[PDB]
Amino acid sequence: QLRNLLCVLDGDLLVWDAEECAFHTVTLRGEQKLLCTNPPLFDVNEVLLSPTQHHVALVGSKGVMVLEIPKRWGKKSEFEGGEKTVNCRTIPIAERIFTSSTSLLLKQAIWYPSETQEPHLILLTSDNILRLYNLQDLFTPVKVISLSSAERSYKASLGETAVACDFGPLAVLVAYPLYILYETGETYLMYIDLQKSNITVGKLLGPLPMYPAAEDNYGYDACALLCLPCVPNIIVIATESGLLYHCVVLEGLIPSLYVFECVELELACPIKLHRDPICPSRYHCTHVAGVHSVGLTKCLVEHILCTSPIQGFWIISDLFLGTSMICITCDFECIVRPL
Amino acid sequence: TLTEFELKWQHWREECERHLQNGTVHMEAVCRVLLGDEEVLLEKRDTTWYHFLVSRLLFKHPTVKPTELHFYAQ
Repeated sequence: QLRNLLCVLDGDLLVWDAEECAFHTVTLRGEQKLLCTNPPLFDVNEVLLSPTQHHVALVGSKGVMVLEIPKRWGKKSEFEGGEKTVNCRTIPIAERIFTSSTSLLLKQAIWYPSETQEPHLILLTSDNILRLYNLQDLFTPVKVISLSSAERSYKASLGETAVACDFGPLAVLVAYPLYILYETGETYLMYIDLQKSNITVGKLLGPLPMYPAAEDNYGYDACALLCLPCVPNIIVIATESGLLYHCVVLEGLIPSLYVFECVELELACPIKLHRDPICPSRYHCTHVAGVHSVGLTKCLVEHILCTSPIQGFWIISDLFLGTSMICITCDFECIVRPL
Repeated sequence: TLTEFELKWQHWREECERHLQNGTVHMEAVCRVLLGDEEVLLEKRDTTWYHFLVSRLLFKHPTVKPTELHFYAQ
């Protein structure tokens, strides 16, 4: 399966090893092993670095665990002063929910985009429920949001499942717009503001008017959503077939999705979308067959890597290292390309 | 818990298929079965119609959908 088992922190590459239940660290600018004190009881599919850079979420279809990143000290700024093996505190999130419900799957996890606040983790599950967790209280979600029409979720019982979600930039209602994609291609919007102790969550409002209206429902194959941090917001909707819809979010008052372009990836297949931190007009698509780069100029699609599924993908943007993509295949082939 | 089982099952079926290929009559037929081959599940249907149904499902469709069970049975 396609996975994302790597991240980069301060110019160290962290690679998750599922057998050892540990991260291997390599200082790109020096090998240390960050061992989980409590190993994950589930297969890790994704590794998410927190915005605060102090935590790493280990994400699997049956559970989530947060690793506390050890403190750096000494002459080289190494973890715990340069020990070869560092024992990292690990904390399971929502463990009771996944252990009690054999049919419940995690669809996606995302960090709340605030750097100044305690890192909040949002879990999207196959029952169409968004659960917001604070790292202080990991047993009880701070907020539970059901994605049913306000008139298991009734929609999840009809087979309509929410598949992906992503945050747009801070907008004046100031709150973060959260876009939520269903398997049907239906996109919803919700505003989330986190003020220190009170979580103000807006009503779910996803009546985006497709421009142009679909002749045949955007297939029951919608698999990923990416918000590009621009004004107006540009949403990229990806399908398992390889179609990418570039939607401009305009005011209708429920906002409307205007499809500016539709781009087919010549894949010969669930897609993961990755923002480019340097080029806001560019993003990357990782899938079982390779990496595509998509540039919004028709859009420029470059097949960068044709594979052996991608096991990890990251874009390094460092002053000293330059801009480079790192790709790891399932056979542990590390492919580095300057961007 | 479900998807994990599924991938392990897929891997095991791949392994069985590879073994069959390398070998290429009784264990032949047994591993014919361990994959869910429709013919060999038919040539020894000798118990009942529902027994046939169950065997077929177990091998061909390990994950079963209650709604389409009627079609499968027909």
